[PDB]
Formats: sequence, C-alpha cells, structure tokens
Amino acid sequence: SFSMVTRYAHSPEDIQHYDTSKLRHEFLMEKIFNPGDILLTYTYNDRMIFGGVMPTDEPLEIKLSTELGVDFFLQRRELGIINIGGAGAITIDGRKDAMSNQDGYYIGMGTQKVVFTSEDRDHPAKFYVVSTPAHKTYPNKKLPFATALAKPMGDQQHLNKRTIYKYIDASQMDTCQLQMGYTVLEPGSSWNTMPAHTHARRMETYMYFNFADPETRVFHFLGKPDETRHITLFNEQAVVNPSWSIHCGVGTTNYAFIWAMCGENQTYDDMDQVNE
Amino acid sequence: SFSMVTRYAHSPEDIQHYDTSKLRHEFLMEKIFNPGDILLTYTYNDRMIFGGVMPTDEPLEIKLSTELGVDFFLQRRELGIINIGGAGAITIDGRKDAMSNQDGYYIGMGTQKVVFTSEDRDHPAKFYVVSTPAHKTYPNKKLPFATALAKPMGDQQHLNKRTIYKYIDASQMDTCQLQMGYTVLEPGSSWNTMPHTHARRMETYMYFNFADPETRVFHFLGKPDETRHITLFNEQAVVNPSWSIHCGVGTTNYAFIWAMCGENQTMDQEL
Amino acid sequence: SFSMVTRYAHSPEDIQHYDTSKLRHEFLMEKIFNPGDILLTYTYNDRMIFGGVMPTDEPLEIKLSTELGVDFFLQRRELGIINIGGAGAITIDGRKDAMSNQDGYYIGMGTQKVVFTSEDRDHPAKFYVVSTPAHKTYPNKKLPFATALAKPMGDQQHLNKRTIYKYIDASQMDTCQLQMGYTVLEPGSSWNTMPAHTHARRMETYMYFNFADPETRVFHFLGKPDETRHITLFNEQAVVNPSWSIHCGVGTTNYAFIWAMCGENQTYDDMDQVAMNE
Amino acid sequence: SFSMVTRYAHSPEDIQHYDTSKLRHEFLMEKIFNPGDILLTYTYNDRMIFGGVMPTDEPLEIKLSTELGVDFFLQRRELGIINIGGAGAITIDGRKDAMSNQDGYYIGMGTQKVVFTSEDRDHPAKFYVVSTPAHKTYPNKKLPFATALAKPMGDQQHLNKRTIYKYIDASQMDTCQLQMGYTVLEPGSSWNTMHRRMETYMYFNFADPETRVFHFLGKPDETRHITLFNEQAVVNPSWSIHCGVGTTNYAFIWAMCGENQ
Amino acid sequence: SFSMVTRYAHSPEDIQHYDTSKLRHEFLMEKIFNPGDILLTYTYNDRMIFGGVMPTDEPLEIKLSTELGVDFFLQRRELGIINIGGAGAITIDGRKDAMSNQDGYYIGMGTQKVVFTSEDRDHPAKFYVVSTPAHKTYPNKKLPFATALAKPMGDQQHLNKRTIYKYIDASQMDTCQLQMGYTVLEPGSSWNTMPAHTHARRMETYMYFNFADPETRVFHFLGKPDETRHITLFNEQAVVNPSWSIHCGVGTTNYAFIWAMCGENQTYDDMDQVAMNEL
Amino acid sequence: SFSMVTRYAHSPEDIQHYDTSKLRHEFLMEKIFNPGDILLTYTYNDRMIFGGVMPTDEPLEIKLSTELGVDFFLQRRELGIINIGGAGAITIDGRKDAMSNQDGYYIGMGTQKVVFTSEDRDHPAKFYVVSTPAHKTYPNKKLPFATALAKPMGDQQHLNKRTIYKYIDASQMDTCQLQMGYTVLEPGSSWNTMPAHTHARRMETYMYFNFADPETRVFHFLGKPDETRHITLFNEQAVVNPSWSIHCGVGTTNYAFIWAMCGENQTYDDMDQVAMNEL
Ligand SMILES: [Zn+2]
Ligand SMILES: [Zn+2]
Ligand SMILES: [Zn+2]
Ligand SMILES: [Zn+2]
Ligand SMILES: [Zn+2]
Ligand SMILES: [Zn+2]
Repeated sequence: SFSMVTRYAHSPEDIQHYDTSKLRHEFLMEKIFNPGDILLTYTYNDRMIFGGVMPTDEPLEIKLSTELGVDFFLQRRELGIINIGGAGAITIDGRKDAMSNQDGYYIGMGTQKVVFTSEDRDHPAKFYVVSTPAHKTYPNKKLPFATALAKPMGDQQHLNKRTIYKYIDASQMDTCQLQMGYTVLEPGSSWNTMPAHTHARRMETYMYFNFADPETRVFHFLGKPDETRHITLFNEQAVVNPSWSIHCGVGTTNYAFIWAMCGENQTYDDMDQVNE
Repeated sequence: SFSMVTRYAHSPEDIQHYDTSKLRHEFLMEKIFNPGDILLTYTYNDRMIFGGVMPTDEPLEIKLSTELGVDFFLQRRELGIINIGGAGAITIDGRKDAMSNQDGYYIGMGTQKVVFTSEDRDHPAKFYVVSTPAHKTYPNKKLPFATALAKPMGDQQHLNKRTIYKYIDASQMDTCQLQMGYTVLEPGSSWNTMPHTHARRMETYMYFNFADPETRVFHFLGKPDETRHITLFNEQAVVNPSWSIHCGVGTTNYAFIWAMCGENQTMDQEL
Repeated sequence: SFSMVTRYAHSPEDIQHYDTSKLRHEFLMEKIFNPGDILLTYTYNDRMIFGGVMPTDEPLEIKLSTELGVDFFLQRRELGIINIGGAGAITIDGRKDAMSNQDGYYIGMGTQKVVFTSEDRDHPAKFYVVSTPAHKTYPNKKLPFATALAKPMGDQQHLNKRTIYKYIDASQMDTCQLQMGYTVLEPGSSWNTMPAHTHARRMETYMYFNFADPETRVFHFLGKPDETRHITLFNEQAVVNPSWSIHCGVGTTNYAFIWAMCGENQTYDDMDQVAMNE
Repeated sequence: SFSMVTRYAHSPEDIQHYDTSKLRHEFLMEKIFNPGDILLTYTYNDRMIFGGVMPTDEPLEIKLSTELGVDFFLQRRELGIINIGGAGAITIDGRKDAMSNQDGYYIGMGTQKVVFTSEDRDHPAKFYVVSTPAHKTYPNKKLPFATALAKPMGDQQHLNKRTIYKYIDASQMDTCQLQMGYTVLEPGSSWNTMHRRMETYMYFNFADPETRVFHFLGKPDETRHITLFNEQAVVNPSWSIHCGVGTTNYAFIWAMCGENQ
Repeated sequence: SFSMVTRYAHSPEDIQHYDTSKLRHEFLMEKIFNPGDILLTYTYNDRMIFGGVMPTDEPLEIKLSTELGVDFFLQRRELGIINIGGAGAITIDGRKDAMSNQDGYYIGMGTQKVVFTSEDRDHPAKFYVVSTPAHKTYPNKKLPFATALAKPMGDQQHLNKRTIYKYIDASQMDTCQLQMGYTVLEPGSSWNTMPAHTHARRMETYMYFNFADPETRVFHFLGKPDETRHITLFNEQAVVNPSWSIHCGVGTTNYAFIWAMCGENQTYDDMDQVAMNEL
Repeated sequence: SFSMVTRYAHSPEDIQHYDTSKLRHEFLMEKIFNPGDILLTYTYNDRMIFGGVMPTDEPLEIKLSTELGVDFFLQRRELGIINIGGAGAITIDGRKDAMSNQDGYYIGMGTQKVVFTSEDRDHPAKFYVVSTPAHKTYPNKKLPFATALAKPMGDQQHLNKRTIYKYIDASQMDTCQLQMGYTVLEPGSSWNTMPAHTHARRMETYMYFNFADPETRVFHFLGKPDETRHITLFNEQAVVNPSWSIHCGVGTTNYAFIWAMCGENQTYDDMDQVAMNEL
C-alpha cells in the first residue's frame, strides 16, 4: 500500500512526437490520494518527491533509507506538507501537532521521524507532500490555514479571479529550495498562471484538486512556448513542469491547485514571460 | 490578389504525431481578411471552400470555372456570406444589394455573378464566404442582422455565457448542405461548444472580434481520447473533420462564425 | 450478416511511407459478396458508400437511418446498383423488379425502401451498390444490358482491347453526383486507364470482377503520379482512388470492372492526363 | 567519361519504408548506354558488376585493378557480353572477333585485355556487360545469336508470350557462377516471369517511346515497383520476386549468379 | 569569449536511437580548454556546470548573476577547481592564491569573487571548473597536488593499473554535494571504472586529458547496462553520465581523467554495481 | 539438432538507428558451440557459412543439399576447420584424420563426406567451421598447431601484445577465397586490430573464445569509421563485419579469436587504414 514511481527528465525535442497517452504517462500522476496508501513520484527534474498520504487504520510514515542511499528519509532532504482533506495530525519526532483542512507544515532537513495520522478514518486527512534535497537544516514551521494570508487576484474579464495563499515562501521563512503555495479560483474563473513563463533555473509541479463538479476537467498546457501540448486532468491529479516548459491551465469550472517549485534559486522574478 | 490553397483530409491516426507547425499548416488558415484580396481555402473535408473577400477600390468577384471543372463558380455550388466589416454591397447578376455590418446572405446554385463592393475604402467590408457543393437551386436570401434571432445561452459558472445567432439554418430557410451561424461570447466567458463529434458532418470555425489584441483562442481537435490544440490569433479559421471534437477556449471573450456541411443537416455528445 | 466499415481519407504525404498491409486496409475492400451477408464501406472520400448485398434467399435490406442522421437510407442520398451475379430482385417501395445478369438500376433521392432478393440460393445474385449524397430527387431509371451500348476500345499492341458500356452517364441521365460504368477487357488484354489522369474535383472507386480463371490477379496502382504504389487485387475486390491519385490497373489475364465516380462535377474532360512517365 | 557506382545490399526489412526515389537510387540503374562511355554499377548482392560500354570514336576497355584489389579486371572475375546495338568487335589480347547485333560472348577468368569497338560510330555497338567473381579459368566463347538455343513460351491469354534465348547456360557451356540470357516478348504481351541466386534485369528495345515497364521487387507479401524507361536496369536480390509488366512489349537481358547454377 | 551551453536530461528510452553525431551533441563537451576563453556546459543532470578557464593575457572570471537568477555566481552554488595546465593563480575576493600544476581548490557557497589568472601567457593555466548548487557555506580549501593522497589500484592482468588522487572528498572535507577526484592510468593500462556501476541517486561528469600520445583515443561507454553506447574522445574533452547510465572508458593508450560527482547523497556505497552482462 | 540461421546484408544507413537488441540480432551469433549440435549462420555478406560442430555421442556431418541447391554440402563450396575443443577427428570420404586442440583443416570443393567425431564424450571437440562458395577444387590440407607459423606482435604501451598464427593463408596455401587465422592476446593486453581498417573488397568474421576469466567481456566495434557501434561478447561468440565496417575489439582481460576472411580478392594490402579520428 506504498508506491513510489520514477520519472525521467526530457528535452523539448524528446517529447515533440509523444502522443497523449505517452505525455500522460510521462508527466502526469493520475493517482495521488488513495485511502490507507502512500503514493509518490520521484522526478529527475531536480529530484522532487511528491504525492499524498491518506491514513485511515494505520498511521502512515514514509520510510526511505536504502532506497535513497541514506540513513533516513530527510537526512539530506526537506519536506513540505499541506492537508487538503479531513482533520488529522502529524507527529514530528514525537511532538504531535494537529492539522485541519488546508493546514501546512515545513519540516527541515535532519528530522528523523514524521508520522501521518487521521482523526476520523471515514473523512481522512489527505496530506500532499513534496520533498526536495537540502544541504542546510532550517526550523520546522507550521503554516496554519487560519493565519495564512489570503490575497485576491485577477479580474473577471480575464477569467483568472482567484485567491492566492502563501505557504512556504522565502519572504515568511527560510528553506533550502522548496516553495509551495495554494490557489483557489473563484467560481466563474478557470484560468491559472495564464500570463505564462519559463524559468530556466527552477521547475514547478502543479496538483489540481477541489473541483467544483465531478464533471469538471482542467486542461494543463506544457511544452516549449512555441510548441504547446495539453494534458486533461481529473480531480486530485498532478503534472510535472520541467524548466524549459510553460506551466498554465484552464478549467471547465473553477477549481484549486497546489504548486510546488524548486531549483537553484528562490527568486520569483527570474522567469521569462511569454504568442504561442 | 486572389489565393485559394488546397488542404487534404486526414485520419485521426495520420495527425497523431503532427508537431504544432504541421497541425497549423494542415488545419489552420492563418490569413483570411487582407485588404484588396480574396483569400480562400479548399478543404477535402467535404470540399468546402472558405475564406474572405475584402473589397476596397476594385469590386471583387470569385472567378472560378476551369479550376472547378465547371463553367462558373456557383453552377454546382452554393454560397454563404457574412459581413463582419464595414458597410458594403453585393451585386447579384447586376443587382446590387447593400449589406450592413453582420448582415448575412445566402446565394443558391446557379447564380452566375457575385461581385463584392465596399462603401468606405477606409472601413471596408470583410466578407466571410463559405461555398459547398449543391445539387438543387434554392432562392437567394438576405439575412439582416437587424431581423436575426438572438438566443441567450450559457451561465457564468461554466464560463460559456453567450448569444447564439442563427443565420443559415434549416429551420429559417432551405439549403442543400451549408449551415452557418454566429456566436458572441459575453465578457467573462471564453468556452464555446462546451459539450462533441458529429460523424455525419464537419465544421469550420472562424474566430474574430477579439476583445483585446492580446487575446488568443485555444481550439481543440482530435478524437476525444487523443486531443491536440491549435492556438489562434484574431481573424483565423480552423477545420474540424467529422471524427474530431469541437472545442475552443479564449483568454478573454471573442466571437466566431461556424460553417457546417456534411451528409445531413440534422451529433454524438477527453484525453 | 450486415457490415459497414468506415475508412478515412488521407493526403499523399500520409501514405508515402504506408507499408503494403496498411495500403490494403486503408484503400482496399477485401470482401464484397459473401453468402448471406451484405458488406459495405464508408469512405471519407466524398462520403461514398459502396459494397454488395449478396443474399441467400429472401431477407436483405440496408437499414441505415440514425447512423446517417436521416429517417431512411436514401433520404439525402442516391444509389446506383449493378447485378454481377445470377438472377435476383430488388423491391422498390414494395415493387419487386427482377434483375438479370449485368442489368443496372438507379434510384433517386428520397426512395424509402429497397430490398434485395435472389431466386436460386445455389445461383445467387451479387449486387454491387454505390451510394453518394444527393440534394435533388431524380427519376429512377432502368439500365438494361440489352440496350446497353457496347463501345469497343483499344488495340492488342497496347493490351487494352476492351468493351466499354455506359450505365449511369450524364449524357443519358440526370444524377446529382453519382456516375457508374462497366468495362470488360477482351482476352489477351489486361490494361485499364492507360494514361493515368488525376482529376482533383472528383474521386473514383474501381471494383474488379469476372476474372478469367481462379488464378488471375490485378495490380491496381495508386498515388501521386511520381510516387506510385500498388495493391494486388483478387476477384471481387474494390479499391478507393482519392482525387489526388492515379487509377490504373493491369491483370495477369483479362477481367472486368465497374467504376463508380462522384465529386463536385460530372465533367469528364476535367482531368490532368499523366503523360507516360511514373 | 568512365563511371562505376557502388550500391549496398539490403534485407527485406530494410526497404519496407523506402520512398519511390530511394528504391530507384538503391535498386535502379538509370543510365547504362551513353555514346562513348562506360557506365557501371557495383552491387554488393554477390558483387556483380554491370553496365554498358558504347564505343564510338575511341576503343573502350574496362580498366580496373587497384579498385578491385587485383592486377587486371578479370584476374579473379569472369565477364558475359551481349551486344544489343549495331555490329562491332572485341579484340581479346589482340585477337579481334566481330560481334554483330545480338551476338554473345563469354570471357573467362584470367583474360587480361578486352577491348570493345564498333564499326559505325553513328550506330555504335551497345555492350551490356556482367562480371562475377571467378575462381576458375574457363575458355572464352563466342555465343552467336544463330546458335543460341531459343525456347518459345507463353500464350496470348496470359500476355506472357515470348521466346527465351539461352546464351550463357550451364547446359551448353561451363562458367564459374555467371548465367545470362535474352528474352523478347512478342507484340501484345508485356509480362515476364509471372531462389541461392540473385538476378539483374536490363530492359530495352521498347516498342514505342511511351512504353514503360513496372518491375516488381520485394517479398511476395510486400511488393513494390520501379518504373522503367528504355535501356535501364534493376537488381533483384535473392530474397525478392522477379516480375515486370510493360505498357507494350519489350526485351530484356537477364544475368543471374549465386550459390547454384 | 565566454560560453555556457545548455544540455537537457533524457530517459534511457530517449537516447536509444541517437546516431553518432546526436550522442556527441547531447553528451559530449568537445572543446573545454581554449586560450583566453571560458567554456562551460550547464547540464540538467542535477544542474552541474563544468568547463575550463584558460587565462592568457586578461584575467578571467565566471560572472553569472542574472543568467542563474542570483546575485553572484556562487550565491547558491559551490565550486571545485583543478589546474591541469601551467602555473597560475586564483585570487579569491582580492586575496591571491597561487595555483601550480594539478593544484586543486574548493570554494564554498557565498564567496563573491573568484578570478583566474595564469603566470606565463604562453604556457597558461588550464583550470577545470565544476559548480554544483549549494545551500550551506563550507570553508574554502586549497588542495595542493603536493599534499594530495594517492592510492595505487589495479593489476596488469585487468589493464586497470592506476593511481587514484583524492581532491574533493568527504573524508578530507565537507561539501554540500560536489565530489571530485583525479585518476592517472599507468602505461600499459587503459581501463577506467571497469566493473561498471549505476547509482540512481547521483550522476557523474568525466573529463579525459593528458593523453599519452597525440593519436590515442578514449572510448567512453554510457547507457543502461543492457543497452550501452559509446562516445570516442580526443584529448581535453568531457562526457556527462546520467544517474541511469554506467560510467566506463578504454583508451588505446594510457591517459588521465578528472571525475566530478554530485547528487542527493554523498554516500559512495549507494551504487548497485552491475554484474558482467552487458548488451 | 542442426541449426542454420540466415542473416541479410545491410548498408551503413540501414543500421545507423539500430538499437542494441537489433545490432545483436543482425551481426551477433550468440551460441556456436553446444554439445551434440551443429550451429551455423548464413550471412549474405559474401554468403559465408560459419558456426560450430560439437560431436559427443554420435558422429556429426553437415548435410545441406537441396537447401543450398546442390547434391552435397561442399559441391560448390570450400571449408575451413579449426578445433578449439578436446581431441577429435574428421573423416574425409572414409579416411579418418585426427585433430587435436587448435589443429586446423582445409577441405576443398567436391569432397562429398566430412564427418566430425570426438574421442571423449565429456571433453568433446569444438570444431569451428567456415565455408565460402568455391569454383575450384584445391587439395585438402591438414594444418597442425605443431607447425604454428607463430609470431609476436604489438607492445605493452598499446595493450596489443599478441601472437599471430597463420592457418589458411595464400602465401603458404591455395584456396578460392577463404582465409583464416588465429590470434592470441597475451595477458595484460586486450586490443585487437587496433589500427583499424575497412576493405570494400573483403569481409571478415571474428569468433572470440578462450576468455581468461568467466567474467571476461569483449567489446567489438563495427560500423563506418565515423559512425561506430559496438557489441559486447561472451566467450565463444562471433560477429560478422561487412566490407564497409571497421573491425575492432577490446577485452576486459586477454582472450583469443579466430578470424575468417573472404571477398573477391585475397590481397592482404587492399584495405583502407583509418587515421585515429573515428567518431
Ligand atoms: Zn513557474
Ligand atoms: Zn459540430
Ligand atoms: Zn478517373
Ligand atoms: Zn530469377
Ligand atoms: Zn559513478
Ligand atoms: Zn579486416
């Protein structure tokens, strides 16, 4: 009931002739949150590990030692966490801290044991986890949804009306590379990251969830800015966006997504704004 | 100048590995309205001819005989016309009839002379024209935008809020195969054909009246499981084979004229 | 015992690298007349429907309404029919009309029911049928073999010596689109369409039959005149020739074929002859 | 104006996706007989050398030593010759023997000098030449059109009616590997040949200027065709069928070699 | 005359049908040391930057701020340096340190200015440079060739006879992810890393130089252990080895190479060496 | 239990995009010597037949008549033989002649019956056999390992130190086309045919055997000099090298190989040397 799959990096040239089924296998995590299970992807775009943890009966922990060539999961890595599901808790080295819906956590490198548990097994917590390599330990921090700063953005004419939530951000805190945020599109607005960009020096992974209706789908565009493809996403699915690719998506209704960013810098304005 | 370019039909399998540059060449007409010229595409998806006529100083007529193996353009064909530009007139066999903005016209099989004129050379008429093969002559008809029937459709939740305008429609008139309509998405809505594949008919969409110059429309095609997209600037058109779905999304609101033909005038409802 | 398959149209570039098995699947109908069955093809080259209704005794009907988005098969289409087999019958709106060998029939737009029957189950009828979309009803007409003008053509030096028979022809009849003909090569001549002639404004389907002996084969050439491929045809097989392709064939012996043409014009002089090079 | 081109062999699998121009480049010799010239192709299907020599003003000899890794052309090879044009002669080591139209010749391994001449420069001899590697010297022999045993075959119903002329045939004579013959379809017949061995066909004597021959090659299930003008040649590897059909009648010289005679 | 070219990562599948010119373009840095120039590759295999700095007349420095989206080259990165050419010096923030032949250097995250100079313009220093992303400052260290620690290895029977030189090694020093070493093959031995290893969690870049005679070539094998390709190497050229690929080489004669390693761990035991079945 | 597989010729272009699995299928005979069996490959590069005959319980003969379109195997062909295994014998038309380890034999065109036997069932002879088309009968000849015609070649710096043994050679003997030799690399040298050559008028097949250790591997390079590939070999495997391809190999240890050559000439200097630039 634990799975971690490996995905290789590619050039723009390599994917040019991929069909939709090949694009989907290569860039799309089709199953993230499943009850009782840990589902993870390891991408060779900056060695990000991401997935979800949905504990029910037994408490769930990510135990990786020999698999990463290390003594314990976070020995050389750091970790972001956001709970998009029901009420639950994570205990960090024995200190149990409760996490409600949309509560975040940062866990710095060197932290040896993090255990994921849910309060009500029939409405469990869904922990979206993103781990990146780390050379420096920074203090663990809880990012409450309560104290999270909501910023409305976008207008109705451009169909981008949304609320942006800072979670793991170099302005509020210090991390090695990982950055994470939360974006809720208002009803009647489906476009995300519409003015698009390719930041060569970092990559992003988007995970789309909280779909308005079970019938909504999101079309995520990726690819070189002149050559764009799209992947159609159902609820609680994610797509990896390499450094050379634009990352944007359009919905049939409103939805929400978590983006995770990493690379060799945290500076937000290094991107090249994009004609496609 | 006059231009008519030819485009072949394809299988879904044939297009599966096309890169963006080849899809664009194959399914996308990138220049439709240019001043003084008539620009046309002939697609082997049901032999539709479509394009634009922008007369300014010299009246423009589509002169086709030997190219179509026929004595004059409309001997075996019918013709739709919609004016998306300035005020103008079409003279049908010497009879000049004025066409205001968004005025439509249908011209049945057998009409030997259609010449396009514009009122103001500096605000010319832009005539979007669609011709399909026709075996029966039906009366020519003027379709004023004034008397056209607007139908409100869509909500804000699904971002499809729009007004539907029937122009050449089998309920309002009789044509062999050709059908044409006009759809204006209200501000805050970019989705068109929010539902599909009609295996028994094909469609060509021409997008125009972009709200802002920065607007772009992403039109999806392909069988529903393997979908590709072409990104469109203002005043461009894309052909939808019978086997492909019809979708488009703008970054803002926009308008498009659809033109349909096929084996009937009467559709089955991704990745 | 009724079958209709769909086949998509293509560009020349699309087929340039097709292998031989792909060419056969895309352009070739491998079975037309089968006992008890009706087999049909729908080509996206001008939406021609062609095939055969090869009964045993009483039932055969083409049930197409919703599949074509219409109330009945011929509401928006017309239909040509040739009997290449034994004596049989088609019933038009309840009116049963018997068909001898090589008798033709045309049925205009709007005719609501046609049912195919044969007398002897052991000497059955083979009905070759071609339907194209139609916007105008035209009179049904009988194409008798007795009064069918035989037109001799070709010499032995060019191995094209043959008899040409007009059936559905714009000089003798009125149709929306469809045209059909019948050609019997004399023994010692197998070549058909000696200059190749691509006509951009219409397409053709060739159905080859009446092979001299069971071992004969016909090689049907297609493709742009510079890049030509060929499909090897057994008896009672058909090949779709898109507007952009030459249509040629040579047999190892004599044979016969029905050609069916449709498109946006009926003009026979609108073609580009391909001079003898390839 | 001496030419020899190299062409590699292939598997059936290799050609499956060749376009028309590629098959022609790989399997089709487009110019064989040009006045005054020798034109040759070296194919890696059994290292057959074939082409034509059309002497006009100057006598012509195929001079190959270093390129074939030998001291003279025929040191390790043998040579067949058929003259499809006007009267001529070959002087073999100074001994001149006249070659009329459709005269044959075999020249065994070890013969150092073959010189091709024609009487009239304005209706020259056309020498179609085929050479195969040879391990044993056999006598040089003239193969007259008269004494070349003709075998009639085919009927009009099958449009294959022709007379087959054996020239170099293991029944009348001995060679290392090479076998060569001459086949003329009668008027109103265009079909030809409706193996340890390969074949090279050179089609000529087209009835009318518009005649074309479609030569089929490939495995029996996957067949292609090449379109042939007059005086052109096509190689058929061991794994390929050998077929052709013309728009009129014509002639061809076949040359075969391989692991059996 | 500063160059940094970008090279993308690939799947094993992606390269399977690469022809010889394509393999070279994707995996081979063909020119590293040229007089007066800085030549660099940025590879999306763990974002390693490598190349050479060969100063002659004018002092040379790697100046990157906006291109990497940072304030200075080393703000988020660390830097290894080994001088394979003549005597020269690197001045770190104005503080000049001399660099003799085969002298090494490590420069930790945060040092703002490193300037490479050569003593004699006609026999310049050839500085091989390797930079990896770095989150933690560690002390700069000079690694003199004099005090380097050699380990002889291999026999003549396996043609692997060689001497190994520790330069940037977690035993002598602490770095974020970079590791670097130097290996000189004895005459009569051309094989490097012969029993071949994959380690999924780290990648390697090899730069081969000091070829015994001008005619020698090195054949570097890469690819999955079942599907292996090779690139043919002249003197002073380098090859990038993805985490999924083996690292091998054979010369027609002896030679030397510098290896540079990084990844998400520094543990050398993490690799799983493939038993000898290849292709 | 007789096998002969057929392999077609190719152009350089044809193989340029072959993957590893395809090259092996086209150019590599993976099993040659198996107890009790005849294993053979027919290549359309000059129609060479090669393989192995390992008699144990019953006598073995190569019976090919109608398959090659002849009455008996050698009617149009000649045959080279070298025994790399245990003690054995070939009986030529009833005349039994013994063959020890590394004993050779040439058998000319027209010999109707060649029968292979082994002395000890459990230490069988491994007869490596090579047949080429032949138009002329030449005398059968036994080629004892005793009279070796041995000769050392190469130096230690180039790792080619080796012994060359002439077997079927046009200076000592007369054959139609076939030429065969045996080359033993001394321990501490693995390179064969290192200065590499391509001869349009001849092709070669290498069969590698006597690997020093069970883990030894040989990397055989083939292809046009600019576009080169390689196949990695176990012990007792063979590789076909078309006229347009280089012939090279490197071992992880020493080994031996038997080369067999044919073509339209026997000239040993008709070849093109490859200057060391090969991509
Ligand atoms: Zn981004
Ligand atoms: Zn539609
Ligand atoms: Zn035609
Ligand atoms: Zn043959
Ligand atoms: Zn390594
Ligand atoms: Zn050689």
